[PDB]
Amino acid sequence: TFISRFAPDQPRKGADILVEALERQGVETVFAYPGGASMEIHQALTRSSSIRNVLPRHEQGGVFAAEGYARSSGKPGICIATSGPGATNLVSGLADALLDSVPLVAITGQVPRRMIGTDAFQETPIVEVTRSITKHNYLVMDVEDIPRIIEEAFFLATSGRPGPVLVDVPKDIQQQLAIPNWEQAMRLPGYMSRMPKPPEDSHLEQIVRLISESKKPVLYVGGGCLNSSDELGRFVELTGIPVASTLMGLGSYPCDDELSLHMLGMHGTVYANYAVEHSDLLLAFGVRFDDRVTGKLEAFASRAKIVHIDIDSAEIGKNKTPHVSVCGDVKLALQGMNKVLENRAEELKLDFGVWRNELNVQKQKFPLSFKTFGEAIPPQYAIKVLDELTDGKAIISTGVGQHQMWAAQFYNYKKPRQWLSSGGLGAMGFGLPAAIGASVANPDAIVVDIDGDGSFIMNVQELATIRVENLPVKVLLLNNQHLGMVMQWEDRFYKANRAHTFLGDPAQEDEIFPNMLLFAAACGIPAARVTKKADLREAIQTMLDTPGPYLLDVICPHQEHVLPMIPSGGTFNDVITEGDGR
Amino acid sequence: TFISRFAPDQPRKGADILVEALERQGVETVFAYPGGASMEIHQALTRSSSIRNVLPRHEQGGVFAAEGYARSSGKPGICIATSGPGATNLVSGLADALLDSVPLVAITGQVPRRMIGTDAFQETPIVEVTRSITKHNYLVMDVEDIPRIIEEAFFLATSGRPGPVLVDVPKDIQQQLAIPNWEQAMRLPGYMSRMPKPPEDSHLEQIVRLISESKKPVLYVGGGCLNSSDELGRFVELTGIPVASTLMGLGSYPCDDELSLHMLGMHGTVYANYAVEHSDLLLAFGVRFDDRVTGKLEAFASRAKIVHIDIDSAEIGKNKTPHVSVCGDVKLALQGMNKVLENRAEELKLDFGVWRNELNVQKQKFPLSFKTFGEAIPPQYAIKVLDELTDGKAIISTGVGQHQMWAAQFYNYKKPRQWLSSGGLGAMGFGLPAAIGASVANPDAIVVDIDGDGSFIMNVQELATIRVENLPVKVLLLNNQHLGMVMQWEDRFYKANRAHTFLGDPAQEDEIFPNMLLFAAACGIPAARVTKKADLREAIQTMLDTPGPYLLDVICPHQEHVLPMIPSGGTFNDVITEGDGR
Amino acid sequence: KLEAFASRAKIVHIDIDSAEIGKNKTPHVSVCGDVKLALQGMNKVLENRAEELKLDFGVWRNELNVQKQKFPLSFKTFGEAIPPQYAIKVLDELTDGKAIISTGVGQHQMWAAQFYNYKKPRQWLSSGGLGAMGFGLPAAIGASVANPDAIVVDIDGDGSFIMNVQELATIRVENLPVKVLLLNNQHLGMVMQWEDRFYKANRAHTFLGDPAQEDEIFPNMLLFAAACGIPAARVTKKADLREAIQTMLDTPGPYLLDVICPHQEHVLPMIPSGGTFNDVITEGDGR
Ligand SMILES: Cc1cc2nc3c(=O)[nH]c(=O)nc-3n(C[C@H](O)[C@H](O)[C@H](O)COP(=O)(O)OP(=O)(O)OC[C@H]3O[C@@H](n4cnc5c(N)ncnc54)[C@H](O)[C@@H]3O)c2cc1C
Ligand SMILES: Cc1cc2nc3c(=O)[nH]c(=O)nc-3n(C[C@H](O)[C@H](O)[C@H](O)COP(=O)(O)OP(=O)(O)OC[C@H]3O[C@@H](n4cnc5c(N)ncnc54)[C@H](O)[C@@H]3O)c2cc1C
Ligand SMILES: COc1cnc(OC)n2nc(NS(=O)(=O)c3c(OCC(F)F)cccc3C(F)(F)F)nc12
Ligand SMILES: COc1cnc(OC)n2nc(NS(=O)(=O)c3c(OCC(F)F)cccc3C(F)(F)F)nc12
Ligand SMILES: C/C(NCc1cnc(C)nc1N)=C(/S)CCOP(=O)([O-])OP(=O)([O-])O
Ligand SMILES: C/C(NCc1cnc(C)nc1N)=C(/S)CCOP(=O)([O-])OP(=O)([O-])O
Ligand SMILES: C/C(NCc1cnc(C)nc1N)=C(/S)CCOP(=O)([O-])OP(=O)([O-])O
Ligand SMILES: [K+]
Ligand SMILES: [Mg+2]
Ligand SMILES: [Mg+2]
Ligand SMILES: [Mg+2]
Repeated sequence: TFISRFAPDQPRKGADILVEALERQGVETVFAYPGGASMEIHQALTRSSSIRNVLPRHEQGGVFAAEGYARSSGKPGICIATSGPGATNLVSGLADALLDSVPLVAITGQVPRRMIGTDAFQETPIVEVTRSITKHNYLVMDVEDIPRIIEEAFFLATSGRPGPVLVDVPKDIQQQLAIPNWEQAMRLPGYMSRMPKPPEDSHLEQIVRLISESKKPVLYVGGGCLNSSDELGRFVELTGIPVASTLMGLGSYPCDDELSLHMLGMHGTVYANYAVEHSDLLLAFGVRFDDRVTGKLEAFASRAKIVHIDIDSAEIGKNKTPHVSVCGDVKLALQGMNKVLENRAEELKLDFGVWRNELNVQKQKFPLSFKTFGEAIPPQYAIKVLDELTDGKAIISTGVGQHQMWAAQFYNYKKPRQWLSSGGLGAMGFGLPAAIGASVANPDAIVVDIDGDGSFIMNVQELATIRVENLPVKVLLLNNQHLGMVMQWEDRFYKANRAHTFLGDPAQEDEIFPNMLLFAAACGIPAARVTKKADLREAIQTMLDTPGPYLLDVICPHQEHVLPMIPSGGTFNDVITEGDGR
Repeated sequence: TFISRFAPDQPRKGADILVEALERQGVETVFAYPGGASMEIHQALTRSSSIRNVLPRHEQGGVFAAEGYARSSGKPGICIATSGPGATNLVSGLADALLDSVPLVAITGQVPRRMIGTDAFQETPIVEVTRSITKHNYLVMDVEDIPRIIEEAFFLATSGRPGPVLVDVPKDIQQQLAIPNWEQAMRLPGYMSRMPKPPEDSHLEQIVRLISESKKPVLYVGGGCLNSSDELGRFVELTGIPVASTLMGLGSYPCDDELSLHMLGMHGTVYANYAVEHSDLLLAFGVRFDDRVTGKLEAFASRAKIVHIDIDSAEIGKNKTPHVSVCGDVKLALQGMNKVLENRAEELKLDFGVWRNELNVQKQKFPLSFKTFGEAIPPQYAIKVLDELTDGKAIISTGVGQHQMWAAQFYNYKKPRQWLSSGGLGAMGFGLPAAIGASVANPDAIVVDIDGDGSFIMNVQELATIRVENLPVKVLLLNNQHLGMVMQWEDRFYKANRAHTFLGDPAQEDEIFPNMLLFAAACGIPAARVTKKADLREAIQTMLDTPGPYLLDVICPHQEHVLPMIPSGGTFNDVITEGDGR
Repeated sequence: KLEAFASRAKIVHIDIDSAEIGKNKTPHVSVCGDVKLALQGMNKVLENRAEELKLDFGVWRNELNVQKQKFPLSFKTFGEAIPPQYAIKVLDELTDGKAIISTGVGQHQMWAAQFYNYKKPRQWLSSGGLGAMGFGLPAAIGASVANPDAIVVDIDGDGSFIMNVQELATIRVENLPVKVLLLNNQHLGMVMQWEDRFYKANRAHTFLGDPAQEDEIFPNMLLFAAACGIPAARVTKKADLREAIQTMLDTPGPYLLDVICPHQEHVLPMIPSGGTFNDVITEGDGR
């Protein structure tokens, strides 16, 4: 039973109705940056005793923090911005959350209703702008619609395939006095009618039948499995089927487990990609068959019967036509299959030991590898040390680039929602704000942002947010003085012709630039730089043991390349396993 | 006669066609940040010997720098970004350029054509997203359309009412080989048919007639006059009509001149707003009657005959119905009127000396004022000192907030395009990147970013750009540890109830946070902090005299309020002339 | 009701539009491609493994034949009044089921679909998804131009026919041998039927005749045809129906046959909107 700060017969501002609407949704944390059009909302926020605001230093920081909050908790992330320049600063985050299917509710202030469409002060047609990059959005046109729209926004953001919903609120609506009705019905008849029913037995038994008739089965798991760890784990025990994971699915199945093939795809392991290439049964759970994984579609799992379980019917049969499919929650599908597999266990007698041994040979022949040059720090090694010292239990957020791939390759995530990374949109500047949100959502957790120098500086202003909010965010900065991933493609495909990928100062090219230590010092955050591999272990240990925020600048040779690599639109036979920029 | 790096019969990449297309438009500088979808374009850029790239550290920095480049030169600003997160980072800048009518061409890389609309890697429907916040945009669907589209983009961006044009270029188009045709006709029959004809004599004589019959005429000039300084100056000599300017029009008429009423509007001078209030003739040249200027429309110039000259017919009669209007270039209208006024000078005998004296009384009674508390630095004073030491000849860019208004109030701009400020959208983070573009466009000019602490930190990463590019950008940081303008409205209208407007660290609230000096030190930029008014003069002098970039952290009491202030939607009788947060 | 539709079946869906596969119902097996090619592929397999598969659904087929015998398509004959269902059956017989048939929308459309045995595809031309009245006569025009040697008949309703009656002029001028079998019930029949079943027969603007002369056929469609120089006739008695249709077919060039039908007829069977097989209505009319 919810307790309002207002009397049931007492009129109050629309802004106070909106904040209470958030409280009734169970919101405990928002990331709000004030402005003229959203002042009333911020005033109402101070009157709330249950909602905490984390003030960012940039609204892109705000929305990325809401993302990190969401990805690390499974709860909706909430960001708030003013009209115009505030709203437009959210755009990258909205698109990011849509492509990665992250539950997010964004609230934007708007100019008074009568002035909409008149090029007014700080006016942006944000509903128009963000229509194609949100799951849904709203323009609130009456104070009385606030309770319903807020309820629908949270419902849409969190149900089905999760995604961002934006709610645009005119200033005069925030100022209008009214008595809210909290017991109004949502108006989503179309959406509700298309919500998948629980998986039917006929389809699940079809899958179990294929499993018993296969000899080379492979699990292909992704972001859709993040809430299905126990079920998936149970499924693997009952079948003995090896697990290949997408970038978004890392940790759904324990990466340190023997049955784990780790990540597949463009920079996936040789043995994971091998498994899919030679499989006769592909169990695609919570994945969307993106070309970063599949490469050339006709060659992808070309000899396999494909099972696809997705909660979004639009994804099933999009890029590849499955032999068997289930449109529904993979969590429920796993539960259903686990019961069948258990009851018929002594009848099925599942044993893919020969297939598994074939894959273990591939693990031995072509494991993840890196080269150590003198006392220079291998970025791959730095992440391995982090894994060891944190016992693989840390929450890891990243930027985008080489360091992102290495963070995905050389850290064995034991649970889902440890791994926070922009996959679909691949937005630089994501790491630090996402770590902020994750730390607020998980106050007792070890939170580390494994960032690149290009990515880190993009939202470096959020260091101020970290200090002021006293968040124990660790920054493991893999510093190669380059836009590394672009540099790598220049090396492989453009004869190493540099086109604006160097991030240092050419007038002093053998000096580390900028000095990231001083960025941290500016915000009262303790920091250090390590250059020799021998000192790396103690340096990381110091970062972890030092209470509160900490920045470790890890200097790395820039000639490193991410391996293996399947070229764009290529096949498994095109995989590159050696070479760098030396 | 243009000289290509390719033979007329030699096929070459679409990316090389695009870069040459820019060269043929006379482009000398671009602000490009590389990514996968735009790699080919960046490779082609290195093959150009005439185009310089300034690599930003954030694409918002890139587009804001292109804006500063444009606003300070009158040339189109050119920014380039990759697909997805690169493109979405341009959005605030695009909207900003549209609202302030700034000529800008933005080029974005895009996923291969066949993959458009499939939620591909780093894909954003950027043409959809930016349709309502650009003057026009394009999705290039064939390599052969590149020369025409680039020509149309520059034409549309610079002709009529200037604005941003975005061109989206799929990667496969950049890679396609072709032989370009540079002599193809533009396809803009509708736009060209609506281009205003040169002002007719009948309309200009109508205006001169009203001037000779008026006794209290006031000039109301804005951004549309930025290329009409000589003509407007000549016009004022021939008529003796006092000049009131918008935020966007500052410097069109010399602010230090006796006939200058400086800025009108919400934070305009009392005497400027007085003039408009009691005028019987309002000469609105290159303005759009925005409510920041007009307040309550029915009360604005309520007793005046209104003359409106605008190049955009959609602006004429929008918010206020003029008695006389000219749809055309105000530059040409001024030239036409100046000839008439000169030939009939001894016949007209124009003399508004009585009106001017009435306004001078208002200047004496209610001038721009500020209060000095002990040895604390008045932000208003700091700008006045800057004015004196630079002889009012510096290029000034700003952020948004109190410091922006003071930079507009207490600096006497002698020429147009000295003043670079986000007016319509009012985007924080604009100042530093805009100064970057202005410095590149004007290498010999004194360029100063008058920034707020909230605004400055938003794009603080561009300090790296400044050092690497060796730009002599000066930063005058007015530091009040607050989101000042929001704080002011909290004081006036919300009983000083703070709602997330403090930018320092509450755990050490009497320490300056962050330490902006260390942000500068991180990027090898010399810096200093001044706290006492007595030291302020030498500190600013040191900033100016020190070669290269420099940051001056000016500590200001936060209780300062911007005055005068006409409340939102208010009238001249509602003007606030005293009070602060003390 | 989807949940009840084929509720105990494994579903195979072959469609050339991937957006259709898994839209309303999730198939156990699917093929996204040309069904023509899928059939060719399966036919080769079925032929090569014929003696191995030994397919025989004779028991199932017999179960369905019992249903054919118990519940066939049926209609009732009242005195000498013309059953619209019968009129279409006679047309089927006299054209040997080889005619191109276009229709309007309504009761006559359903009867044209129920009581004519189409032997080949593209004989049946009817607006299904949108269900647009006025489609029949112009569609017959296009079909006749495309198929100059074919028997083309527009089985139309009086409401549907008058909507694009102006195309009679097109038919004469272009000299198209378009036959019009007009099933005339003086009503918007299908709407009238739903009024009877679900609104206690409360008429809401479904009568198309003249209330000032309600037992006169209005309008006189014969004169519409005469206006465009098209020979026409009206038949009212079931006994005269056979010769009348024969005359329409044997008369060279365009021809209009106005077939007067009792309006109380209902299209049967009927499964109510969003209903199940257990809800099927097999008897009743507007009498
Ligand atoms: C530089 C870079 C390199 C990359 N290289 C790789 C690589 O080598 N390998 C790789 O894997 N990725 C790589 N990516 C990431 C890639 O672009 C995609 O982000 C990712 O591969 C897609 O993840 P996904 O297939 O699991 O689908 P997701 O984006 O995680 O979407 C989840 C899918 O499951 C469905 N779903 C959601 N919830 C449920 C549920 N409860 N039940 C059933 N279904 C559900 C959703 O509808 C959706 O279809 C890279 C990214 C970058 C930036
Ligand atoms: C915090 C803040 C406070 C502000 N307060 C004020 C204030 O007190 N006073 C104030 O003035 N502004 C203020 N503004 C700015 C305000 O929001 C607008 O940006 C500005 O007032 C509008 O400028 P403008 O009227 O000159 O039109 P512009 O935006 O500069 O547009 C130019 C107009 O002239 C036309 N034009 C362009 N070229 C030509 C040509 N060659 N010939 C003829 N016509 C042409 C265009 O079509 C357009 O209509 C403030 C902004 C902020 C962020
Ligand atoms: C320079 O104008 C503002 C400066 N600082 C502000 O908050 C710290 N505000 N807040 C407002 N609100 S507003 O005046 O009612 C208004 C506005 O005024 C319309 C009024 F007629 F109601 C028009 C467009 C936008 C806004 C906005 F978004 F800023 F709210 N205007 C300013
Ligand atoms: C992880 O993928 C990339 C990493 N780094 C890159 O440049 C440094 N690129 N560049 C690409 N180009 S791409 O592979 O042809 C491609 C792409 O591949 C389609 C291919 F089948 F042609 C699909 C969507 C976007 C892109 C993009 F935008 F990145 F170009 N992909 C990557
Ligand atoms: C430029 C670019 N990608 C294009 C790009 C541009 N801009 C944004 C906002 N996002 C992306 N992904 C990368 S991955 C460079 C990353 O450099 P880094 O942050 O230092 O990481 P690393 O050097 O390890 O590759
Ligand atoms: C929050 C805000 N405005 C809302 C806002 C939010 N976000 C953006 C990107 N732009 C704007 N205009 C202002 S003006 C605060 C400015 O603080 P400041 O940069 O330190 O300048 P000052 O303190 O002088 O007002
Ligand atoms: C009004 C209506 N349907 C709604 C309607 C309205 N308007 C158009 C253009 N199309 C349709 N389908 C029908 S089916 C009445 C048909 O009357 P009819 O042409 O004489 O055929 P019949 O009486 O056999 O049902
Ligand atoms: K930033
Ligand atoms: Mg790097
Ligand atoms: Mg401030
Ligand atoms: Mg009828």
